Amino acid sequence: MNLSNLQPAEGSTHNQNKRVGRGEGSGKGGTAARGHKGAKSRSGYSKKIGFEGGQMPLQRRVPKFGFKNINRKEYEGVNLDTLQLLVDNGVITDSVSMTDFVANRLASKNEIVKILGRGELKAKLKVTAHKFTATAKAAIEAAGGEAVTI
Amino acid sequence: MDALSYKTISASKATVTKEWIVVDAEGHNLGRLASKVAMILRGKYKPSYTPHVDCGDNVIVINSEKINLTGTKLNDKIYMRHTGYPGGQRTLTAKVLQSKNPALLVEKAVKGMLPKNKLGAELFRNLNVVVGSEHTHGAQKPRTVNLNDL
Amino acid sequence: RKRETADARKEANKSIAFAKLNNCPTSPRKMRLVADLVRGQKVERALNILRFSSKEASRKLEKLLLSAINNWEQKNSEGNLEEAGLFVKEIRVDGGMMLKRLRPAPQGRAHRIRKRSNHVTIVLGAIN
Amino acid sequence: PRSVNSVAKRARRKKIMKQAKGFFGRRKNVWTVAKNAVEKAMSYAYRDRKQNKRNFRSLWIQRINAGARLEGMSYSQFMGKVKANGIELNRKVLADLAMNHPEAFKAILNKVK
Amino acid sequence: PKMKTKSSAKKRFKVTGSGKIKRKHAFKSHILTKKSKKRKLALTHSALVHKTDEKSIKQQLRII
Amino acid sequence: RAEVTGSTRKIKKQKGTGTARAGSVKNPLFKGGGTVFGPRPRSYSFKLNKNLKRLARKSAFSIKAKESNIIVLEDFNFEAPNTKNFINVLKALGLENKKSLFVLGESNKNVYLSSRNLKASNVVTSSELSTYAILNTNNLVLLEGSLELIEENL
RNA sequence: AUGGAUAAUAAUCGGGCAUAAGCAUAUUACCGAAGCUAUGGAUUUGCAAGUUUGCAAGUGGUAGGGGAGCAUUCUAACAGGGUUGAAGGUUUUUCGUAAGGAGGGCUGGACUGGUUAGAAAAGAAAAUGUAGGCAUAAGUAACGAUAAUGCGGGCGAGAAAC
RNA sequence: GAAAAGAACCGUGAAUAACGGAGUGAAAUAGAUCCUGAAACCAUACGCUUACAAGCGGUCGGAGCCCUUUCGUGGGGUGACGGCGUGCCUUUUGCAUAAUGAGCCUACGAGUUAACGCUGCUGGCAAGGAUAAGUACUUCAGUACGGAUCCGCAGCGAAAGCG
RNA sequence: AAAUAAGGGCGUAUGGGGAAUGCCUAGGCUCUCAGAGGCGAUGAAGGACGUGAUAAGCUGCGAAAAGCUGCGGGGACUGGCA
Repeated sequence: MNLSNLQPAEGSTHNQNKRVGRGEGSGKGGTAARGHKGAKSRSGYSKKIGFEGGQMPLQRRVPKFGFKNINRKEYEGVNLDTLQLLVDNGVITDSVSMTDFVANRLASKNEIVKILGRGELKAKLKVTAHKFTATAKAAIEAAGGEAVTI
Repeated sequence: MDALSYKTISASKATVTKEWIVVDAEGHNLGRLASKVAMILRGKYKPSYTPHVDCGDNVIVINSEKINLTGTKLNDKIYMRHTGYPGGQRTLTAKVLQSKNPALLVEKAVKGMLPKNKLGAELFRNLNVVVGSEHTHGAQKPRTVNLNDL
Repeated sequence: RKRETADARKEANKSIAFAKLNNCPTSPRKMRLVADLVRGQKVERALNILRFSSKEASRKLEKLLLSAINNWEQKNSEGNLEEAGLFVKEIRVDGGMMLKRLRPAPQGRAHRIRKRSNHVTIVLGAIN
Repeated sequence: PRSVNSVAKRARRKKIMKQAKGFFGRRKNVWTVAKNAVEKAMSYAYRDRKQNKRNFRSLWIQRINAGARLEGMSYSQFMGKVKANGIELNRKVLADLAMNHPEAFKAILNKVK
Repeated sequence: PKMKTKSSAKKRFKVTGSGKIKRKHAFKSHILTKKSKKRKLALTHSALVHKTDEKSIKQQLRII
Repeated sequence: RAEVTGSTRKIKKQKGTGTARAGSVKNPLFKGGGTVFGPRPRSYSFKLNKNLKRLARKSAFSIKAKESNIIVLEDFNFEAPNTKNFINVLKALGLENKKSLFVLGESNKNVYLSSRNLKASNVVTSSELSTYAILNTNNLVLLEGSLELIEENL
């Protein structure tokens, strides 16, 4: 209502008074929160991630495998279910080109689109894509118009 | 704020009434008589006994020379009287001790059944142990009490 | 409270006759020995005791009593002095600001020496 | 901003030191000696409260025994015959009667005997 | 600054589709002539990182 | 501990001195040492979504609309800056001794200068409105012309 | 029950002491804990009514884990107090489970602070911790080559040392 | 101290050492050790106890004697006498330990921040969510724009690839 | 005059001691905006010695020595801290 009656939602604010090492009675006092002596109770202790106590860790007992292809072509991936849900709420009519994929945030500006076949597309569409699957092409060309590869 | 409203009244020095009991120790065992004498001296046969006040009576044992021990204790009872110097532990006997001031038997028997405090050292001054058959108090009018009526 | 009113109420020293000796270069523990012989005595027995005391802390304490007597005579101008029969009501020997000096002890160390002072206060009172 | 708890730092210890009033030596003015003595005093005061309830019962029992042995009885027999008679008077009231009202005490004794 | 991913753990330990970490088996390096074909066939398929090591592997791969 | 003007030299020997071991006078527990875990130059700004921000600015208008603290003028204009004239036109509206926020649609430098000296009135253009500015005042005065920009911006 | 050696500062049923107040069996009454119960009150989970009450099970605690809060310094809004006496210091009364809040007298002579929200140089009893002040040992060690001093005059309030 | 108006003058004192007066001031118990001025520490006066009584000095009971009083199964002070009771911290299976540490008081003193993440609560939008650098205006360390880019929506395989 | 237990303990009051706390600022810290980034052989930075009606220090100034001249501003006090 006013600047003197500000009240947040119930559960958004918390204690903010919890400090470690403030006398016995507030919980964490004396040996603040690190128990008794040891390496884990000294100032500046940091857990070595790969360290396993001294023995060989799992990230060093397991062999390496595989390589990476420099010319890997990864497509976006659009399903017939998503295409039908996009043609129901009318934004595309009889033509789904590479522009209706950018206007609807389905693919970036300079990428490659591959139409997959997970769905039950029923409407007749004329799609233009880079690649098709054996299911998507057979479900488009039979249940509607053509499917051109660009 | 004194929220009790019902307190246990304790006797004071201005309310106690001390008597002058006289006890005949002709036929009596040492400890069997000393227990009752110490109880009378402390004061526990009055329904006004306060543990921190010098209540009770004054006892006058009038036949201490005629006391007896049961077994061969008159010949096998030892009293240790260490002096404080190296090798200064003296040992007496019940037969030798009663040859000089036979009242010491009853005196040391009674002293030992007392609270061993300032009140308990002030109670020993109320006990009069006479070796003969007549005391020297005179104008106090003491009454005789048989220890078998308690 | 009004400070002028509090001061005018506390300025009741127009009757009591007292004397003070501040910043005396003597220790308080050595003057408290001679103050005990004077505390409570008559104003002339105290003078005799201070004049014949075998202590150096009495040469300057015997004239503080004379100054107190003179202050009493100034305050009670109307009246003689021997008819009143003065005595020593209260006499207090307090501490004072001490000086700190250094003494070189053996093997390259230094010890501290505190030259102590003391304050003396005396009030007379009268028998009448 | 710089926050210093200077006033309340000493106002907190003044209250804990004001209850060490009457202690011998420096246990009443020195802070680290008074605090160590006030906490032990409170520890002693927590107990002795369970002992005040069993040190008064002993006195009541002793006074009842003294008042009952004047009539040729004992505390054990008197309490037995009282409890197995439907009386239900606590030892506090019984000792108060034995001390202040011997007529009432002997009346109770003759009724239960 | 930005948490660096451990290279020894990033060259191994491929992350699966939903929540698991896929790795390879050991002991199949240079003494394979005396081990039974059953062991060599079992140690060929990829395995999953156990739940006791999953926390350490995820801390190494910078997926807390 | 590092910025204190001193020297990083051990004060006393390690052993044989009888006192506590120490050195490097710039340590925090000495008189004149560094302040351990003290303040640092910081920035206290955090991020809120510009959808939540406009939702809050809309709620701030709805609160005033519910409390009935909204007036509308006809976009007056002053020839010369006059605090006297600006105070003269405050009782016709009833904002005397009350906190008012005049929301203009245009610069109106004269009207701003005629209220730069008052503490019970604030002239703010629509291009600089804020949730805090709306909540601070006690009565909004939206000039005819500023509503067209306030409505078609949320 | 009896004999079968005992260790060095004075010893032991804990002591007095007991011929039963020792031992064996049986019975009764009583004493005896923060155990159980009687009375008053507080709190945690689970179940219902509502917007605190009722019932059930609980409520020792180190390392450790969780939840509600107090004080301190400053800031944003609204509402205040003060030379007819603010902060601070010293006593006293009262309230709360506690950290703490409020009121009165004395000194003091100019600032202070309620409600909601926010931030942190946000709380000491110990680190042979640091700086300042002040005690104890105590009127004690010592007053620094065992070459040596005595008397009479002088100044002077004051002289073993001039 | 608002301003030196910083104590003329008199007395004790050998003394221009100190003090008591007298004047200045609202204050001199604001007097140059100068605002208020606590604690440790050192003393004086008054009330109650204490010279036959053994120990972490307290606690629970308890007379007697002094002040106050709404008059009281009210308050304050001291307490003769009785019961119980071997400080604190740290390290340890285990410390009164004769294991460590501190003479006391006052002041300082130890889990804080930045970047990148993860869990619990809360909020906006929602198959979508969010901007970074920067730019424009302005009453200027303080609304609009900016979609580059990041996460999610499809995974498997070392990879070609399939989906 | 009084009191008196040689002395000690507790409570209250009044003193000395000390500098904490409270309030204040002469000084510092981190920065924003706009400039500038050098002095010196026509003798630098940094000093020594001198200079006053009176002059121990600090400040200013150099044997023309708490100062000299020219152009503007200013209008009653001035001979630095003093």
